[PDB]
Amino acid sequence: DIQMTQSPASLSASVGETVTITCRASGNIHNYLAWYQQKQGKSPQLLVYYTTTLADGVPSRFSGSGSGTQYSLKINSLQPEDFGSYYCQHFWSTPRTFGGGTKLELKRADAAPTVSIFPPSSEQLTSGGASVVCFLNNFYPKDINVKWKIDGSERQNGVLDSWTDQDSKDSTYSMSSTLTLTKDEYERHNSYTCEATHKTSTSPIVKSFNRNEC
Amino acid sequence: DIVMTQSHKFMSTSVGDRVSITCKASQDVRIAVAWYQQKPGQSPKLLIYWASTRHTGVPDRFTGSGSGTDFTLTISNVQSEDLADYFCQHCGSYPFTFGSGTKLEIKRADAAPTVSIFPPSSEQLTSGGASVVCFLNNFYPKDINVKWKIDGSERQNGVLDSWTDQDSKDSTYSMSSTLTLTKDEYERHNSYTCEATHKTSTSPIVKSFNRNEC
Amino acid sequence: QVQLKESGPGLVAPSQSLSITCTVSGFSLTGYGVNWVRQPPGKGLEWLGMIWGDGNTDYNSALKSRLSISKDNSKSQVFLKMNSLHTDDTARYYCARERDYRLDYWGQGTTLTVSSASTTPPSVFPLAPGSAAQTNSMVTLGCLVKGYFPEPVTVTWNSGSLSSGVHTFPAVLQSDLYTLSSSVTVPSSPRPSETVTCNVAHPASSTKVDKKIVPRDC
Amino acid sequence: QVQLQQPGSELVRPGASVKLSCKASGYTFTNYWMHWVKQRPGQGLEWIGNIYPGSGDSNYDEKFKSKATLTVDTSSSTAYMQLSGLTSEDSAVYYCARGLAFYFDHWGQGTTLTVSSALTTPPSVYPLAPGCGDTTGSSVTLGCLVKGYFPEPVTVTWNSGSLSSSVHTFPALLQSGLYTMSSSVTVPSSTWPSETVTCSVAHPASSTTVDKKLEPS
Repeated sequence: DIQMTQSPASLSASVGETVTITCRASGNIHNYLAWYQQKQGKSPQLLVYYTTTLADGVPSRFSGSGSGTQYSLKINSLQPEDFGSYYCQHFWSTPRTFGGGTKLELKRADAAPTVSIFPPSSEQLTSGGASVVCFLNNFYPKDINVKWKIDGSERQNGVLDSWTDQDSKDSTYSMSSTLTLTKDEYERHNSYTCEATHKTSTSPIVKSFNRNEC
Repeated sequence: DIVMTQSHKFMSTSVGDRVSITCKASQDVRIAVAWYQQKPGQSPKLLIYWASTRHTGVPDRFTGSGSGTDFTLTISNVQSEDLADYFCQHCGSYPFTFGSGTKLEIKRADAAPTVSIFPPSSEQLTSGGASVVCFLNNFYPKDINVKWKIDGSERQNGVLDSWTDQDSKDSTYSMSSTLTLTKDEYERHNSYTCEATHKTSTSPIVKSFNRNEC
Repeated sequence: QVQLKESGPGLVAPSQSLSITCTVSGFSLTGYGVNWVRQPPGKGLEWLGMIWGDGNTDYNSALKSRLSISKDNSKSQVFLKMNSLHTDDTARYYCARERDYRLDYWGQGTTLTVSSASTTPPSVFPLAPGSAAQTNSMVTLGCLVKGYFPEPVTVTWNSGSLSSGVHTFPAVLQSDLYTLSSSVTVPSSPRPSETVTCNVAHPASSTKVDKKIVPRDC
Repeated sequence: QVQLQQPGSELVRPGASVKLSCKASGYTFTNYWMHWVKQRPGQGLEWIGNIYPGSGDSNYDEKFKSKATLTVDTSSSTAYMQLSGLTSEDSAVYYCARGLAFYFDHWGQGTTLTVSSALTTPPSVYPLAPGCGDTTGSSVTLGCLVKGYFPEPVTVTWNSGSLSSSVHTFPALLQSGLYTMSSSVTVPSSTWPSETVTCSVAHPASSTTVDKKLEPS
């Protein structure tokens, strides 16, 4: 089997930059190499084939080269659309092999989250559930901190966070935070708080709500 | 190395027939095979690639087939103008190897040669040589035999035979036989005969001259 | 026009067998090969095997013993059968058309979750603001899709007519149950005056929930 | 549109080098591999190597590793192959072809390279009229013996170009390190000798142009 080694595993680059992704084969693959771009849980898309040939409608800024066992893909003048993973694959013998992938993120100016705290809806209350949901949308960079404060007391349980891939348009990230309690545990308190700790500030972006108001 | 073998050097077909040139690869080469046409005194042209993908402008008389070790190029309704040489190419790995080539010979009715013997020119003799020429033109099939008898002596020495490629205009063959002697060799004789043997006659076609008849 | 569509069971218990069909359209399986590729969650692409135009098949060295590939040219089907599954076989499965040493058309893929856990429909709740909120130029609404299994779920706004400012967040797995949420941001001119609905579909359950984001009138 | 311009012939001496060229036109030179293929006199095809203009990656048949060197001139869209230490068995048609990495879809014309110690010599053309011992029918065959010339080629045209009336040119053959070739035109006896028949032989290599009007007896 010919093993493919892709490097680096990740890249961060600004619009206009040049990115070099490498792929090494453990045996000569005689120019039988393809490159794919993959956006968040969508089917991989063929970019380049037979080492150097661009697939129809792939822009000229993509450029593959190599021979033997050494191959490369360069993105000259990156565009926001270029985020995602890239994979190389040899087509020389069977088994075919994919390199491990490269996750490319576009850098952009820092931007602070816009937060929204949501009280549990009647429907859940009835079920005996109490999920407090907080959205921190459109922030860059990806690192953000969220403290959950129930009556000033910070919680470190029953909280679920989930991030978004980078946004195709403004290259931004978004996140959700869900604190789930049992209806009674919930009714047993009054100030519910979501406190965002993000690089763009020295003072937490706090959002709170009170159990008996609208 | 992969050896691409075209076992037949010639292929006889009639204008209007179907012809099929096979190419066999020394090992499984899946579909990495191409087919080129070389009309006499011109550069090869691409007909088929990836074993059966016809190229732009190749008339559909041409079709490619095969996966593995056995490839076939099939010309349907063989035109006269398909009279050319056909090579198979392997693309699986470097270096690319080619098949021996298969020349396509157009079938015609038999034709006996029109022979002509020519004495060494006055001008040539002045400068000491003696080339006696003999044209055996416009016959078919190409299997013809020639021998020079100088006063009963079959001289097969200093003889150059030069064969024409099948003509497009009438699918015949023509040839020249030259007996290059030095003026002294020539002067020491009178009977010069061009004896050609071809399936059209049981009789050797004999064209002769006698040094002194002038 | 060229289309590859895969179909499989979504959930299988470990130690069982899996059968996935790839139905192709717009091309004939005698001129192209179909490859099978799998993607474990958060991992890279892994080649499973292939079937060439001429019916010859090739398999991944490590799965050679559990895998079988075959097709039906007449029916436009390629089939993958994997025996003795493990949880590690959980991945999104794809079939892709190989046109002369390049995979040019890929299927959408089919998620396969290898587990003993069971199908549970999602519980959909609207995420509405509070009186405080209509003072800004835009409002963010949401949908909680709690306790469902297995993945995936499709969340849509106004039957797909609301695509701008929609953020759907990937599912998180708590205890054999998934929780997902999506937010949509709309101009305060529209909600509440105009209706905003969150359509949530869970295929594995024949669940098709629609929720109207109504103002918390309290 | 896609044009691959290669010079017609090259004459070099044993042990020397030559840098064959191929000027490309009608396509983005840097997006297609450039291949080099040899063809020995009435034989098979041999792939030497390929080069990707855009990056300079190249693949060679090891047989030619020390002999062929592929190079490119981005600025003029010209591909070059330099052959070193030519021996006689390096004489042939060298074609350039562009394509994808694996097959070639456009070929150049070819450069026929002669590797010889031979001296550029002009040809001696002798007319061949039916000799004494006559028996003229309705047709007559005339010829021109073209000999002792080097290097190849010669262009034999029959009478004012007009005479293509069954002309037959035979391939040239090396005899004693010099070429010899013949051409024959068959015409109606109602025209020669009553009208002139001249074969005109041209030898570019030495600028020589000869005219031979055919006379009876």
